[PDB]
Amino acid sequence: DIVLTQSPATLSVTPGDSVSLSCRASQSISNNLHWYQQKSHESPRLLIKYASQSISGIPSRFSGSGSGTDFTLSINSVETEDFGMYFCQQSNSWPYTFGGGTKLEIKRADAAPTVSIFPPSSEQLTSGGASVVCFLNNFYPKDINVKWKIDGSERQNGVLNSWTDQDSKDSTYSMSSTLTLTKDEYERHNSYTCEATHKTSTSPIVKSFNRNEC
Amino acid sequence: EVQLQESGPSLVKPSQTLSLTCSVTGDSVTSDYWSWIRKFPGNKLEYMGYISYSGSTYYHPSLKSRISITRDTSKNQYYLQLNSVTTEDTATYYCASWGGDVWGAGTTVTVSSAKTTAPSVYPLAPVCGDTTGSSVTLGCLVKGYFPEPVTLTWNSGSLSSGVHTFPAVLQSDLYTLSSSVTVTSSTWPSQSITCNVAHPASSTKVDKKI
Repeated sequence: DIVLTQSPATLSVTPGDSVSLSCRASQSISNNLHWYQQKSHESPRLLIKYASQSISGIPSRFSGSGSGTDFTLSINSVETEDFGMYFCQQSNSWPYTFGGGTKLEIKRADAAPTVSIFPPSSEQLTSGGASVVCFLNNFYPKDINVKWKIDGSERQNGVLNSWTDQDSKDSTYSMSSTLTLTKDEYERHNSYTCEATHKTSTSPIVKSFNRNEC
Repeated sequence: EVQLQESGPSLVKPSQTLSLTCSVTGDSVTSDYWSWIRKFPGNKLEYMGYISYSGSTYYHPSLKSRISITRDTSKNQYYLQLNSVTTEDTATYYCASWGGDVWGAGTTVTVSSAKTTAPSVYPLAPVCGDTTGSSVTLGCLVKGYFPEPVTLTWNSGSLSSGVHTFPAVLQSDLYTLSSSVTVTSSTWPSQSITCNVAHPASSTKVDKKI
């Protein structure tokens, strides 16, 4: 099938700036290329038709160009409502296919995450579970690495992460990282550490606790 | 002039076949070509197939013989039928005119064999060493429930600022989610904070003061 490659994967811009998104087809597809914008819990919205055909109701700042294998979507002077996902779709050959999409995010000043660690509750332990929770909140950029250490040794299995979308109010990101152990294993160790490595600090942010303390 | 709307069960077992309905209002279902589109996790969109203004169907080769798109000229509706589904068919389904000019709102369909299970709600209280700052962060852990969704609020909704409720994730067929809330340190624990969790499917509604 026809593979559409979109770039960049993500675009961080300042409102009022003009941007250009790329979409490359693995084969010539003439001008049978279409662009879409899609927001959370929302269906895609047709922006441009057949490479450069304008769509009724769509803002002026939106324009498309290209043909064959190369296409570009341009947004002149991006507004606050333009952030979200952008996809290209070809209708040249069946099956019709979509590119991987390019996320357009709002750029903001870097912000260090506020990290908080929580041991398993007595309530959960009684049931035999032991979830150690670590919140890393309101940071920017989105790129962040979290390492779990038990008695000084890195732990990877049993770790599950979850991220919020960029906040529409402060433009930051937040994430939860949870190390889920059984009570049996949790009680065979003492020190539990959540380590966050982020652009905003030369050294990782460390939050830890010992089972033998409080 | 046309509006689209998807409807159908949101939970389908691997032992069942999936059916979704798209209601066309405005013009006739016989006045254009209509498609079914789905978005899998990771923002992966798939053009499943379409049915012409005359009833002719075309399907994505990858869905080969698993899919059937049909219509009813009397009711002005068209349907998506998908059999031998697996968890990989879990996604957001949309109906739309084949050119993408008009779309439905989209609807979620989860494929799982999991049984309805009430969530366990655990408190995430600050360790003694992290209550010395200007603010303090507390949390609530909701684990082992099925199916989605659950609704979590703080102090029955009166506490909404400084809250981060994360998307649920799967843990061997059961969902888990956590929420953090951050308030000025001087006001807590003197001014209590309670996590409220509701899971409609298991008729669960509980409060856990942190």
